[PDB]
Amino acid sequence: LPGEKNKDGYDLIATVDKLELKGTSDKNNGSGVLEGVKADKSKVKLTISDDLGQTTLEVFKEDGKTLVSKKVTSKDKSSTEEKFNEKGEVSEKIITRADGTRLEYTGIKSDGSGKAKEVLKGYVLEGTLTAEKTTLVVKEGTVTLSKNISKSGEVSVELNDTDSSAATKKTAAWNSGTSTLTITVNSKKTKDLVFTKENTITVQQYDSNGTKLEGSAVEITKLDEIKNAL
Amino acid sequence: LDEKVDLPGEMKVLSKEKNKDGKYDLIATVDKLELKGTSDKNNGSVLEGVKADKSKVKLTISDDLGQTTLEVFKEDGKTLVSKKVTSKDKSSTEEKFNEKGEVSEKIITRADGTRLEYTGIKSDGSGKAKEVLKGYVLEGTLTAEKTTLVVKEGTVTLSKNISKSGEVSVELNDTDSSAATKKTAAWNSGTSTLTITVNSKKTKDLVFTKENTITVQQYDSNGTKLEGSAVEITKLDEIKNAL
Amino acid sequence: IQLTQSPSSLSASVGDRVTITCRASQGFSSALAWYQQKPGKAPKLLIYDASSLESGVPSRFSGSGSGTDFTLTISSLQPEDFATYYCQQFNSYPLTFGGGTKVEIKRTVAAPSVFIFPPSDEQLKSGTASVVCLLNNFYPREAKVQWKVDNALQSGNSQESVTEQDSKDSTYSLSSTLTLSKADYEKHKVYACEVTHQGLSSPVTKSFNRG
Amino acid sequence: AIQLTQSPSSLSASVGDRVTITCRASQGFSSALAWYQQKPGKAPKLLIYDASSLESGVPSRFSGSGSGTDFTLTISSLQPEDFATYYCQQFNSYPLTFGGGTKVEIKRTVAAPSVFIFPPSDEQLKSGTASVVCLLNNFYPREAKVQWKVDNALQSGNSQESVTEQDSKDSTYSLSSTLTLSKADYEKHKVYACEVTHQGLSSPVTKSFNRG
Amino acid sequence: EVQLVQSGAEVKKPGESLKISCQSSGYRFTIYWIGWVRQMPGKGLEWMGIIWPGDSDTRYSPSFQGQVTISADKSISTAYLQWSSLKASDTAMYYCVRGIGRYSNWFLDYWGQGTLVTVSSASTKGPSVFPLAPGTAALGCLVKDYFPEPVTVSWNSGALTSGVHTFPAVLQSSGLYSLSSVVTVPSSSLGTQTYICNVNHKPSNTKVDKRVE
Amino acid sequence: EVQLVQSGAEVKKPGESLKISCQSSGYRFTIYWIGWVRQMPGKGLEWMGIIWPGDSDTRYSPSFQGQVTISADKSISTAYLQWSSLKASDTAMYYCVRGIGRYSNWFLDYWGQGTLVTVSSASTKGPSVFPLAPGTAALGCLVKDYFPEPVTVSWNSGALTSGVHTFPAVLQSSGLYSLSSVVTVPSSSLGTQTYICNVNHKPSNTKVDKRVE
Ligand SMILES: [Cl-]
Repeated sequence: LPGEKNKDGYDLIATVDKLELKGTSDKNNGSGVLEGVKADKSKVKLTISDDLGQTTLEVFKEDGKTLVSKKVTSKDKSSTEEKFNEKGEVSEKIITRADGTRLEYTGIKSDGSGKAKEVLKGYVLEGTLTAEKTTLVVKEGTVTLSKNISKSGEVSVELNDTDSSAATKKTAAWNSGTSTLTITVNSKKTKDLVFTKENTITVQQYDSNGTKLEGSAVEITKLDEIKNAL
Repeated sequence: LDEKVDLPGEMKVLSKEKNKDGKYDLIATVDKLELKGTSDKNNGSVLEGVKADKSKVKLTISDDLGQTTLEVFKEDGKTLVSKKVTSKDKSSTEEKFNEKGEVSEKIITRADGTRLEYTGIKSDGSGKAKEVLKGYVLEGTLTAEKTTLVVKEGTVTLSKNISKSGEVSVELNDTDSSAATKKTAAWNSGTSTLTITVNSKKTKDLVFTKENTITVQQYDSNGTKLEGSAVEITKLDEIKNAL
Repeated sequence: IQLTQSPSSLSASVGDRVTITCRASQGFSSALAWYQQKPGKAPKLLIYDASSLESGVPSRFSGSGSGTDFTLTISSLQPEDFATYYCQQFNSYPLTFGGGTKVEIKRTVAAPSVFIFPPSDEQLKSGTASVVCLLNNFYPREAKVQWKVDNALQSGNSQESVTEQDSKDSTYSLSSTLTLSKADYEKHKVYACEVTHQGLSSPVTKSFNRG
Repeated sequence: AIQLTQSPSSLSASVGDRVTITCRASQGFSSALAWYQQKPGKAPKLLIYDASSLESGVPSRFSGSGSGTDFTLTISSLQPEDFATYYCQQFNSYPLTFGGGTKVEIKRTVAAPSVFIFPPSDEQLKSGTASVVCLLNNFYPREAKVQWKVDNALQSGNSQESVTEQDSKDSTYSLSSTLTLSKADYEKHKVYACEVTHQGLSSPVTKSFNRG
Repeated sequence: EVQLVQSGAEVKKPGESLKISCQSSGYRFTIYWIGWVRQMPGKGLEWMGIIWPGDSDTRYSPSFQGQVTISADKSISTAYLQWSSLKASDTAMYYCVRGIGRYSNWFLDYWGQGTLVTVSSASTKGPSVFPLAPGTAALGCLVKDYFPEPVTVSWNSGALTSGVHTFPAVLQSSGLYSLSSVVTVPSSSLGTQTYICNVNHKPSNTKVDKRVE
Repeated sequence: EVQLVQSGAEVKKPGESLKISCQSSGYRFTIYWIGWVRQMPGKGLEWMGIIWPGDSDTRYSPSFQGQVTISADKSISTAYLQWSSLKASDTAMYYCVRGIGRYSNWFLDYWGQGTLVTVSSASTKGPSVFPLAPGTAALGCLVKDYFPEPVTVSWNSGALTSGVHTFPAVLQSSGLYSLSSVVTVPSSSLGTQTYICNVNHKPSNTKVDKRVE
């Protein structure tokens, strides 16, 4: 199961975190709730879905109405753990995807603002979160790369350079279809920065005259490779 | 031009042979100001015209000769001063407008003469409303929701609520304490009569007629049945005497 | 989010298994609650998160649903479960409630007890009379009451009020108040109350005499 | 609130015609409507107020009428200057609401375009880039083909086009095609040509010049 | 042991401000949301707003923003529902509710007993209690000619529970409410047991106690 | 006579405040209404609010209430539209308008030339102007590599009117807008008349002037 008849009928029991949790179900596959009391007097409730593809572990506040930490794990290793404040709103939200790329939200304020970060393979980005979208900012000097992730899932990337020399000032355009960020300097294309669907970024340079590309795509591994491109 | 039909608002309009290059022409005198215009049909249906004070006058006559719309403008042709909308049943409705475009006065003259005078309308919709009946004048205030007319007699305060939909609702409130001398009242929308009850006994019926009058009718000494006839009230001190 | 709650009226016998439906204008998962407003009292929370029973309510209450349709269920209906049941959404700001669902308890036919009360002498010192006829603990709600004063029928001068279902025996009770002035009371002698109901083989009459 | 639906959306007519735009209202009122005109590039101008009253400063060939649910703006003798988008607006129930618009188009006779070509400026050459611009001037109708032959070799994609709206006087269109390639690719080649095809052309004419 | 005690019923007139309170107890007052829920007569349950004591985090519903004011004094464990210039359209029942927090929203696990706010420009009349005087027997109290709602009738100061039936009040032609409370007791007691009915018309500040035969 | 001059176009970023003004001349400023009308690109006209100096009776649209502030400073005949924090959704055109009031409402008789607010976190770059050198001849000015819109173009300080064609800006592949302005003049003037194009990119406050062959 994901996330590592009788008597009056089925009966099922689960031991999690060195604390035995037992419940009763109807079907003969394992779909049912698992109530369980803690030693610290908290309440732990574990749920197994009908198609056995999504667990829902929740922690409750002794009276079992207020929450502590709901962790919703799925069949493709995708876990979405959340922690809750003293008044019911989400304090932290960690979205571990299928590939292991976590997406951390920390210290969320009451107006929908927090300290976000996307954890990729090899590097750890940073940013913030407003109600509209998540914004991931990678700066180097005067160029500030901005990765806008909406709350609906759309990925858009804007670039801003505060340069003044039109020979060295750097612009960038976006094609949501190609998912490529085309950078331009002095009316001459310099490189592409593709954000692959599998939570990775690829750099590929154009030739010195901006006609077509050169070499192959480079899977970024360190954070300084992004800044190197800026 | 122009000499070789009656109109509402005690106004008169006049050309049989079609004007050149267009549609019927007509002239009308209003308040010693000659207004001329051109319409399409030959019935007498707009009349523009300038004022000596450089204001602009526009008279709009309906297509079935049953309603006029006299408007007055602030010399730009677009800012309102006074719009009087008279009808065929003497049912005129004059309005005056403040310097910002809202309505300051609204005198609703009915077909029977009973006016409804609104004065000093503030921006939020509050005003000093009063109803001029046949012989007496009620007063009150105006809210955005409805027009409320009040008649007080000591502790008893009689409220006449005129909903903006036009419905007339009537309520009585008494600040008296002793149930022997305390006056409660009920209201029937159907009969349009207000039945007053004192000491668990009906005292009189107050009919708010459809032709804008108020007729009182007294109950017997046992509150069982109505007595006499309905006496139409003609002075304000007669409504108070009932309360 | 509009919340259509159906059915509106509902009758069932003790031991049955009834199911209320709450249909939301938008879809979500496990963000609805159920309440039980018994007559005269305030709403009581039954189900939270659409599947979690709150400790303090009996085990027979259950609820489930996902997407756009939700369901509350009672495993064995009891006469105390007579109430109105609401569904509330806490998915999108602001909170909303369903139109409500009355739940009626079907019962065997109960014959009413008919009591007649003469007007008090203290009220006669106020110049009016009030005669009350009491129908107590019957089923179903339908019942006819006729007011005969000195064998003379009366219409228009009466008012009837009935209770809700009793939380124990699921019966109703009715009060037909006859209001007439003191003058007409002092004249006639006999005041009667004729009662017709399903549980009566023949109309049961109850009377008294002026004085 | 009160929705306001205009109809038609687009509209063609010739000079001297008589066009009518309608404003269909979600609710019913009388004489509480306005009519605006937004010519391309400019702001809306007040045409008619109170659904029938023309404002001085606009020609007498504009008129408006209607009551209840359907109102109508009417032009007496259409002129090319009247090319614009027309909106209606109610002021009975607040908030105010406008219509989605109604574009008005002038049908002209067919006109073949005058074609020009331009070399990149020498000041642009000090920037490592060169722009070749082809011009189609005062033509009708709008459909036209522009092909870039660079030293007799075709080129795809590396050009951008922009068409004007109808000129307020003669109701023609104009188009511009801009050939953008770096200075390296520009110094290599000799000739730059622009091939044009239009309904007013008996045969495609070509304009060219030579490097230097 | 979680209780919510609300203010008594209120009569007002269009134009008056009004404050109603609710006194929480049994739990830590400064950790759970408290809000107000409206129930228009005939209509369903409408939500007004909510507040979190104590930092006075107040959140309102768009259908009520700017029309009402919700506060809470954590020093006395008391929330307030506050108006100004009441309308007759505000006549409903108001429940103080304890809220449990979900994602930016709540469900309501505890409810107050309700506060009925009647707003009319009508005379406030006090009831008139007359007795209904008589192997079982029935007796009761006729509560006549009062306004407005509500009214409470108990029997022998809340000692008589079984067999008590208080009918819903019916509005007469005079514009005043009237109801009847009725108890059924054995006839072997009538001569050896007195029955007192207790009427509380908090709107008109009327308290009466009657007897029977 | 009656004129309504607006603030120049602007560039902001999501989260920045913004205050744009409209300066009134030609009428008695304090006896006519003044408001703000939005026009989303692609979409049509949306009303925001209106104010009457010097009562300062500000009246908004429900779709904009609390999201915007409208003010007037009657000592300078100037009205203002003001945000607290801008979202990218507010990228539109904004007209200040004078309005004649009908019963509780208005129709707008005069319109300002509009203020193009552009809210994006992108690079703000001024234009680069290059000539387009030639019985009739055509010439122009290429306005390349600028952001954001709009750019005004005129010819010979505004003395050259007939034959002018300014094309709608086509956005390039480098994210910077580019357009061309073209004028038609006779050939016998080419060697006997200079032609100047005047470029005003107000967002970056850039002013260029070019020449011909
Ligand atoms: Cl001036």
